[PDB]
Amino acid sequence: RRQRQLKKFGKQVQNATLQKRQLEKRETLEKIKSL
Amino acid sequence: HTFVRRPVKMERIIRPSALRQKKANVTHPELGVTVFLPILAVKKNPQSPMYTQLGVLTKGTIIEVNVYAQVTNEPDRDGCVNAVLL
Amino acid sequence: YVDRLLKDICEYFGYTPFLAEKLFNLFSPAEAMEFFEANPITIRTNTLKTRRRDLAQTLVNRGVNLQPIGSWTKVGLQIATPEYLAGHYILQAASSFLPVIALDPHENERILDMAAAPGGKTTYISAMMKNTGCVFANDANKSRTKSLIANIHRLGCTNTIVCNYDAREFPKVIGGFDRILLDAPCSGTGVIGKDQSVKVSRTEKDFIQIPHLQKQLLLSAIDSVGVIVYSTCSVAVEEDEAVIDYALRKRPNVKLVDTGLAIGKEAFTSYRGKKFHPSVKLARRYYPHTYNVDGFFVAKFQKIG
Amino acid sequence: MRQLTEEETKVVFEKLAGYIGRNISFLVDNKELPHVFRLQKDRVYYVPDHVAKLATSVARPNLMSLGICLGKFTKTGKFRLHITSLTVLAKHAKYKIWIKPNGEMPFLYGNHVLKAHVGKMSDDIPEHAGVIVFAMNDVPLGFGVSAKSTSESRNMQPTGIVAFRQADIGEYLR
RNA sequence: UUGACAUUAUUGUCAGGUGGGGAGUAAAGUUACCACAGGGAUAAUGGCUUGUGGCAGUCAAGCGUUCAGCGACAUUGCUCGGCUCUUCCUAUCAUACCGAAGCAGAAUUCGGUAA
Repeated sequence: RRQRQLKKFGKQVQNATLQKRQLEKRETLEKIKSL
Repeated sequence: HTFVRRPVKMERIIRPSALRQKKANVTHPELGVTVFLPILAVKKNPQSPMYTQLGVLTKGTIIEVNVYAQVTNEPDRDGCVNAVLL
Repeated sequence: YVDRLLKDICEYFGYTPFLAEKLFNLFSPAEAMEFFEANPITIRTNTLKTRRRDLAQTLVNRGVNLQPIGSWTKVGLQIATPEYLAGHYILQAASSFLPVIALDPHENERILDMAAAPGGKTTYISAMMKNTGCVFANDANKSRTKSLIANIHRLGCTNTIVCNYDAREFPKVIGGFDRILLDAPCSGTGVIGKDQSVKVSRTEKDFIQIPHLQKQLLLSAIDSVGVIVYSTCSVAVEEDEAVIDYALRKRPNVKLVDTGLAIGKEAFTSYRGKKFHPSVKLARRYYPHTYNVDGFFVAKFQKIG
Repeated sequence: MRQLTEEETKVVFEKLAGYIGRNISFLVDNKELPHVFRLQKDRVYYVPDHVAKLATSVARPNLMSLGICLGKFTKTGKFRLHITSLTVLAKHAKYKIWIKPNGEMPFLYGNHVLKAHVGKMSDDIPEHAGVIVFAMNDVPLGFGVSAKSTSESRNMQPTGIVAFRQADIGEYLR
């Protein structure tokens, strides 16, 4: 009841993680540039 | 390009010493003078916490210099570390 | 007067005149310049595991040149290897030996410490104690506590206790009736030739607060006790020969005792019709240029009451 | 922070049972200077009884170390031994090993012990029994699980591994 | 367990620190080193390629709602080698010609045609 869902969402999980990391990087860069 | 038995918990990610530079080019935005000074420590390397732990010098990294400054250039593509005092 | 000589020191060395003025009280005309001339590498042998004589030849196997340090003790040698990690010796400045020389330990007794963050003094005391009795260690810097425990484990004292709390609260914790150690609380520090930050980063607020804090540290130390030994890595009068005056005035139970050996200088005589000096002339001082050891002060007292 | 439970001492001695046989009983029966075991948030130390008695005056959050640190209990309930314990293990080392003076640096770097170093390691050492290393100085360098018996290690290619390194004095280089 | 108090040495009281041991109103998360195993999809000229850098500032063809931003060229601060016969390219060492250079002659340097 878990491995099938993990396999199905593996691509979605990777995309979400990459998007979150990129958003964090952009937020940090903007905060640095905000000064 | 990065900054440096000291390693403890790192796996086979050996970094050649050629990629290690002790000095960076520091410029003051409010002053028309620039000084070449040693790199003290990396504060926050973006794009990864592991990059901060390993001391990488990617663009945008915040560092400290022996008088905080942020690197603005890409050292991996030119071999120099240009930083602007914050 | 001819202030050009004073200007030369501030010009060449970039020293702030505010701090420089403290080193011109009826001294030699170039005393400040002489002070900056020095502004050595000494290693203390670990007698617990290996004698200095054995280390006087084992290190030579790699071509390392060593010489005895001054005349205080032969335990140290003056100029990453497995010997370093073996605990056979610890890198320690010759100045750091004087607090332990004055603080002569006795076997089976307990030693109380306040700010031995580097851990060299505690390890030397334990070596003199031959791992007997108990040695306390304290430091406000939580991060530096790893240096103390790591050094103790490497040198194998086996009788050291490390705690993190304000030294002023120490008397109410245990208050053991034994000798206590205080070292290097000064703001107007000594070895500045190594601590480059002191050239400019100094203010009157530091001399107002920090000396008035180490002043209470001495009072807390005697309360925690019973030989009392005070020391500071600075030559300024604001760090020694004046702080202990408050402790002597506020507490009669403590009496001044011989600080240490013949090495070192003493207080000055007087200034004509303008200023004088206290009765703390027994205090011993050192300079980074007159002697190999950096600027340092040592004092010893006994609690009669 | 409390005195070690009798059950915990069983596991503590079991871990010590590897590098030290039943002689470990000679580590507390001396009685010349009594010693007790104390723990501080899963970290255990070997401390004299008299010095440990007065240590209770300090609150647990402020005490960082006491006596000589031996090991620490893992979150899963197992026990691991730190390099700091190497100081005491030298007194009762049942099995010992050594490494070449020109090949000790890799050992200090965490590398395993190779057969390239040959000699007269203590006989009767089991295949996986723990061992302790010395240089020219009888100075402990570390401890780890063995990989081959005395006979197997001697009659082996120099490139073969003879002991698995798990702790060494190099931890103090940081 | 530290300090004070009183008794032919010594035993009790007080004060203070500590106190998942006991009395009454311990474990779960965290971790981008997470390491060992489980599993998801990659990774095997779009005319590519070359001689003049990086970060910082003025100088500014013109665009920024009028032009809220950007921005060429010089300028400034430190800074697996090594064998063999043949064919072919020019980004040519020599032979041929020409121009420039304090080219007195000699010799020399660069550039252009030139395989």
